[PDB]
Amino acid sequence: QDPMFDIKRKTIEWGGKTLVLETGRIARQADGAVLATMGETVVLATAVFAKSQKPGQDFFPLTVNYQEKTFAAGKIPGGFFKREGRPSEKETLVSRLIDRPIRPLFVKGFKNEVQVVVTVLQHDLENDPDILGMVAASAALCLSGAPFMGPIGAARVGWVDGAYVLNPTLDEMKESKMDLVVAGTADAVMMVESEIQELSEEIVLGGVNFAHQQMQAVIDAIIDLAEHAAKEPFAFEPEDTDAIKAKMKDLVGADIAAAYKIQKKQDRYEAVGAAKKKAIAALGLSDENPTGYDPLKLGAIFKELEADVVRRGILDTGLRIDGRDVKTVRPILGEVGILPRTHGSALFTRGETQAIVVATLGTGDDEQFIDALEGTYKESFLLHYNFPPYSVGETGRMGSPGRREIGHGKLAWRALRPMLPTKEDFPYTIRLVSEITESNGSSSMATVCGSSLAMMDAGVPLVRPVSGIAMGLILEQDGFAVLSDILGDEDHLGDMDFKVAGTSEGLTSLQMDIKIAGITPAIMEQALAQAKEGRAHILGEMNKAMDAPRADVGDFAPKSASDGAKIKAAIDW
Amino acid sequence: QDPMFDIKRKTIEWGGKTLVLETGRIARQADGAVLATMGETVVLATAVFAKSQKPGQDFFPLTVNYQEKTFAAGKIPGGFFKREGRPSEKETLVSRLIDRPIRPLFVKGFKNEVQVVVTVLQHDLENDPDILGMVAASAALCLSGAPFMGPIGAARVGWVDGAYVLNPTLDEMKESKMDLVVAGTADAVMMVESEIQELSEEIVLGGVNFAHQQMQAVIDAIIDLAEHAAKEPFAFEPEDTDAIKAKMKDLVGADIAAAYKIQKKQDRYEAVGAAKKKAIAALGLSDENPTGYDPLKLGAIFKELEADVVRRGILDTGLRIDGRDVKTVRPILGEVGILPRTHGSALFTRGETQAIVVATLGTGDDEQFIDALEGTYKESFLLHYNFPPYSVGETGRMGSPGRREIGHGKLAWRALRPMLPTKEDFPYTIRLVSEITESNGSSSMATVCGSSLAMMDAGVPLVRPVSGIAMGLILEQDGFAVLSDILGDEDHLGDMDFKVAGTSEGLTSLQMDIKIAGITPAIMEQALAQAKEGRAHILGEMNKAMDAPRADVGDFAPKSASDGAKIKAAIDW
Amino acid sequence: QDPMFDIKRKTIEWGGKTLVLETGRIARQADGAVLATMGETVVLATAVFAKSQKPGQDFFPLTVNYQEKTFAAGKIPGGFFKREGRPSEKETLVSRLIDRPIRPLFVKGFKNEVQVVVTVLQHDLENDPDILGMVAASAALCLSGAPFMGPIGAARVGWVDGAYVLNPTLDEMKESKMDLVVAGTADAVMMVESEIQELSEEIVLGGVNFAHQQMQAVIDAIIDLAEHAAKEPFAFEPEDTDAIKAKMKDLVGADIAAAYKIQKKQDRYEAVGAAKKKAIAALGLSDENPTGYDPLKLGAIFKELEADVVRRGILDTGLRIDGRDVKTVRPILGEVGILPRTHGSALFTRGETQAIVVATLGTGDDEQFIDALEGTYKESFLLHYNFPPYSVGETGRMGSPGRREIGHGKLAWRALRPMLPTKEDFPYTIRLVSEITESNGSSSMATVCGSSLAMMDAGVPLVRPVSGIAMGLILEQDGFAVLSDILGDEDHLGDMDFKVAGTSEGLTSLQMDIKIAGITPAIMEQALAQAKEGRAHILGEMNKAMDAPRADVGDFAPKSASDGAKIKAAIDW
Amino acid sequence: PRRGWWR
Amino acid sequence: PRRGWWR
Amino acid sequence: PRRGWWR
Repeated sequence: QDPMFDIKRKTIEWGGKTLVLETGRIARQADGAVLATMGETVVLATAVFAKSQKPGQDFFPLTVNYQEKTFAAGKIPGGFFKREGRPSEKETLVSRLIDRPIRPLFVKGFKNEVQVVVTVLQHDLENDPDILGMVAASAALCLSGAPFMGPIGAARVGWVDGAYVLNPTLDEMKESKMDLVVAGTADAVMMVESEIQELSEEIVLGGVNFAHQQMQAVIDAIIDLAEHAAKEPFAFEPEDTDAIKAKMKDLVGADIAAAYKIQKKQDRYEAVGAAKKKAIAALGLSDENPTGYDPLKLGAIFKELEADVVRRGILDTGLRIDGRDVKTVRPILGEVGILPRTHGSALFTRGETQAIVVATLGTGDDEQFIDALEGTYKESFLLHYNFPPYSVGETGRMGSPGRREIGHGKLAWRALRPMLPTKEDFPYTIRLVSEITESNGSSSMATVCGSSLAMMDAGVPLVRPVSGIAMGLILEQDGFAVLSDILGDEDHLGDMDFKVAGTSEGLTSLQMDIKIAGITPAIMEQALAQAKEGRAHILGEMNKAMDAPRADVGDFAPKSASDGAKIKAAIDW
Repeated sequence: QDPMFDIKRKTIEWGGKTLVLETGRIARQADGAVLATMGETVVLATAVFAKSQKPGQDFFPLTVNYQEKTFAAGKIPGGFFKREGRPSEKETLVSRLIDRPIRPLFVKGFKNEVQVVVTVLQHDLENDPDILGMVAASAALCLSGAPFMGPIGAARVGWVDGAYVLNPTLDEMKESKMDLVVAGTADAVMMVESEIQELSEEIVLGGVNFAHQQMQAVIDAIIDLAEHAAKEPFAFEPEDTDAIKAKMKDLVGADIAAAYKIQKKQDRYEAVGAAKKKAIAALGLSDENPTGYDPLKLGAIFKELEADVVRRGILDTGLRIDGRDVKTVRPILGEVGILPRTHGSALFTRGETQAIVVATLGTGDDEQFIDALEGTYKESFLLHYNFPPYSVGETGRMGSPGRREIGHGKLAWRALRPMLPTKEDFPYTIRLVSEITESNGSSSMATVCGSSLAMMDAGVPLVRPVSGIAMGLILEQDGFAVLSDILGDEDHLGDMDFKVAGTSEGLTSLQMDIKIAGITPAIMEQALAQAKEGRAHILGEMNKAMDAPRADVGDFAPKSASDGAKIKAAIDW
Repeated sequence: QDPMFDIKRKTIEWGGKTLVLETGRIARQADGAVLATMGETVVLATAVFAKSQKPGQDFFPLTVNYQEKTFAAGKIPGGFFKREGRPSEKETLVSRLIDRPIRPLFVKGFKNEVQVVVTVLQHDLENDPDILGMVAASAALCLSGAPFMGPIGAARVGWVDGAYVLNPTLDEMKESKMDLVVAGTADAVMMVESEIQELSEEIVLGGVNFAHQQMQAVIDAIIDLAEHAAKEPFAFEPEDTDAIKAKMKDLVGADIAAAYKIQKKQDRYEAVGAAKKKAIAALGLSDENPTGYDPLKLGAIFKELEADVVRRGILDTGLRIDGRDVKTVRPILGEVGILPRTHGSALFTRGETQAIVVATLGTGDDEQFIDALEGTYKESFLLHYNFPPYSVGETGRMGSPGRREIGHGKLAWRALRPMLPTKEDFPYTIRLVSEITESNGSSSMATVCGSSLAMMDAGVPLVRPVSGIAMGLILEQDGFAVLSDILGDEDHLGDMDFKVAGTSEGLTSLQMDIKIAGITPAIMEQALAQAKEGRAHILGEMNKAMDAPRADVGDFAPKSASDGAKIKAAIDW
Repeated sequence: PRRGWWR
Repeated sequence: PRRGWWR
Repeated sequence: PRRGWWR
């Protein structure tokens, strides 16, 4: 009389480390649950989905919670309450790392609540559980039966001694000049997040491709575990709306195409709405004339259509919504010393995206204690990124930064950090904060730009300025276009969003989010080549403003004291 | 021209302490308000209720807030903001202590917002205000005019020198071997919460019965105060739905009974839904055939019915929903060393309820500061209980533990604590955290079980293992059944839920929640006797796994250091 | 090819300080955005409004966020997270300072979301940014195009060396005996908030009038900036409901007037509801008889009507809702020593408003660290004000004090502080907390009253007792009435609410909120004269209870120790 | 006298 | 020139 | 055997 029907996939020596995936002992009431071990780090991941759709859904409600338990490392928490509480920085980033590549793999049209939680149970002080968490969540999701077209594999890739190293340990990362985390399906890399010591597009792309090859073993293992242990696939067919699309196309299609050829903002709109309200009338509206399709569901299908057209118009000619060529970058102006009393300050404007970035310098008191499982440590480069709603002409709730704001700060932090001077040459803590005052496509590269500028303006001896750009891709079966410095609404109109930042010597951070299969390494090679043109350009516009660090730090403030007179007093004392 | 028409019930020397109940001076705008004093501890309790029902209510919205003001003890708060903020542990437990026995006394069918707040104004450093808060809230509720079938009295009972002692003071509790808090009506004990040094069912039951006799004076005093000072009773008749119940009974009644005799999960359902959809059609559905009763209100009445039947089926034969006899405990398996690097770890499974429990050891830095009114003190046994929604196959919000999770941790804390070794024999702080990974009836006894195991697995020299069980009662006019190890949904199907935990020598914690009058001390005597059979059984299944503590603590970790080599280095140093 | 069309109004030497208002560089996507500088303090203010009304609005959703960035002063935050988080005390008060005078200037009937944020970017350690924030928000609002009948100017006024000083700097405020902040339109002072060393109504009123004259230059500058840079005015006409008002008036008008002449609570109601339900039937109800006006929109217009009538009834005769003359104060009773073990305690009742106030004494450990931009400092007078919902016979959420509760505590803090003894004569920290147990018009003057009493009861050598009163005004074209000690619902029935507090020698705090133009300095002179009668009266009723401080501090507690015996032990030691 | 729910 | 609500 | 969405 045996409880627990355990099924394991143990095999996988995975690059010289054992990866076990276990299921059927733990958390049997979840849709999928996997205890996953790699070396001696253990997480449990679980996946639960609602078996029906809340009325009037809209969008796909996925949520992901990665969470560390400090017992995983033999310690009690340091807080006054000695319990773990709100997510830390690492816990937020990680939840975002898992969410990013799962979200697009769920079948189009599926809109039931889905939650994934990943709990770190043991940490071996070598193998990071963040990669394991990713693999684990993937595993739990395939096993659950949810309409998830995975699995995803994931891997970290380092660059040590002139070679890729797979899943390097915490000690190995100390000697690595790249921190590349990738996630992908069998077909496609789906997500990249990195911090790099000025290494070339070819080498960074090499790393991506490497991760993609090396993650295949885990994908194979997950399918093996799925095949022995998965639940019944949840039935869910989406809607052959596919039909009346053809309909409304041939109709308002030629209309919409020349509608977009109109320039003059207003009017252009005008034409579009006409086209809608039209095919709306005698189409999908139903009543008065059946039938019909529920109108305003015919709207959804229309948007799809103008999108396909906008996408085609782009591929024939290289012309965009705002009139740029796929290579054109928006006008730029950067300006420093805008808040003269602040240690260093910059205003950076690219088109309609703008960031005020100010830099403050402090000492040992000002470093942030972060107590990680893996060890407790002090942090002296801080970057806080603030995205107020007035930046998009909207109202919303203030205080308490979200997943999105933590993650952007992070993506700028990774862009700038490889280039700070060393503690020995410049013993300060650096807090940058950045207020996005207008946003229309890449506020987070704006903050990278602003941040170079603010730091040089503060006299931080950065070894090289850094600039970043945000890029998109329209991919079709007959051609593709890479877009330079995308507008915010082009964002939801491409198959791939990435941002590249770096110095005049090579990259510093590459972030990618891919929505579909078919981006060849040939196509990424280009994409990164056009981005290189852009960031060089942008860096050039930035040098008009500062070029090199100031030699000294601001009047206010410190060293320590704000006076050289008080320092000499102390020294003599 | 006299403001304030004060009315007092002062009389009550209550076991050698004066209890005053005052009303009509303070908080005149509340429905009921009582300034209550016992010795020199003072709380104000108030009760407010909405005079109509929010549209589409559902359930009965009661909320209770007990709160301590630190001025009650002549101190300013220690926080950085020097104001009291979010509830403490003691404030949450207490709100839960008051809520538990009020909630069922409100007339069936009443669903207006009701709020009770209890604020500690002065603390005499002897009489606990938590018992006073209970009495006070009861008083304020009877005075308010809400459809509340109270009052409740409440009392703490200690066991010192081989005798019950009523409402022992803080110094008296130091020498007591039981901490029993009871609350009851004149007819019935309604709630018990306790921590006990391994004392027998007869003695613990003695204490309950004692509290019940001794709380009568307060109930009498509250009625005396009510009779002079209460407001007009709020009119509220419930629905003689009583009628069409008889109807649908005779109809789908025989149907539902043999429906439950079907086993095979599915089908069994099947039959039930048939029965519903049936009597639904020609009954309460109204339209097509009046009339009628609003259908889906006829659903409510049905559920009531299947419940009565499930309840009858149980009393005739001893057969349950899942096929067990009222005495049967679910299969069990406990396992230790599941996270080898963690100080001690256990997996405990009883049926579909499962807990991963891991134990960490730390030193003086790791004790929790709790600053209570009564005095500030350090706490070295910590137990944190986590009930994620995946455990019931659901999605919900994570972080921030609720009333329920604080209270369970508490109920396990009270079960385990009487059995820790002494500071002199084992100078460590012990944090247990427990993750409920599957839940279907008693996850909190699971954590007691898991916690014995994890602690022995960590080498904590517990003087004896402890196990717990959760029990229910079906009570009718012709017989009763006590249920052993109840399923989660049987939970809402009994008249009494209790959990008992202890050692092979006697109890350690008894918790009870009673929903109706008529549980005789004869009936509790049995109930506790069947539980004794269960916990002994469960303890037996647990010894298969560990039996006794390990002799030494885990490799990692401490003493202090994780190495004996570093300890000897320090010692020699 | 110039981005950014900047427009500046730089001119304004404003009382010997340069004020620049800049627009068109920053935050171009907001409706109005202004970078405003005064000396070297800089804030950015922005204003955004929704271009349509949420369905079923109700009320006017304005929100205001003032926020300080610590980089404005060259520092990193002190918190464990080193990011700014929840608003501080200063940030809440300031948001409330800006909100108070904007809220009424928005066109009656406009109910789209409007948000204003004000972010402090640089702080020169001299010019407060709170006044600048006000001016800035005003500026951003006029520029935005929202139906805002501003601008408002604002100013601080000090009293140094026997003269008004405009916008005194942080060092100047040290030597000032008044801290008066005013805000007004060109026509009207709209808001006053102050803390004063016992100075006369004539001098305080002088200061208001001064601020009003001196703020005109900023209003002129804002109009100048608006005229060059504003956006298209948002079209919004309100509803000539103006018409059927005349209708329903002549109808139920005489009815409503004699309805109010009925006394006996109940009945009085009764009559009113009759009158409503009446003119409702054959009026606005529409159906059965068109037409009509949407009924229950005819309700809104009715309320307006009974209000006009209540307002007229008051001006003819001096009779109110509850039967008082415009000069009458509600019966009062104050009582000390209510919590004998607490350091000092008072109960204060005026009519249906009641406050329990208890005072605790502590030492250096108990002062609150506040790290302001302008400098970090310790605070030893604390006053926490708690407005539980049971006080108005309601249920609501507890914990976490709101804008309203922070602001009241503040307004009592400012009333009491001018009168504390000096650190040299009495080295204690004083925390007062105040629990409003009944509220019906001025709970915050109640707490001022209670607080005198509690402090004298604790033996704090206050140099003079203080009392406060809350006042309203009904203003018409033919006459005005000032109301003494207003009832809570009269609150929404006047054109001006103010509270005055002080000693027998002069004022200590004056707070005003004006809803419309036409309050002449002649009319304020009276209003303050009637208030003087009231507070003197109230102080007289308070002396019946305590009169002078006790000579010694409570048994418990401190000095330090609670025993003189332990103090002498230490001293001898 | 006094008539309500506690009985 | 310039036409709105502040007048 | 085993039939679902990962294919």
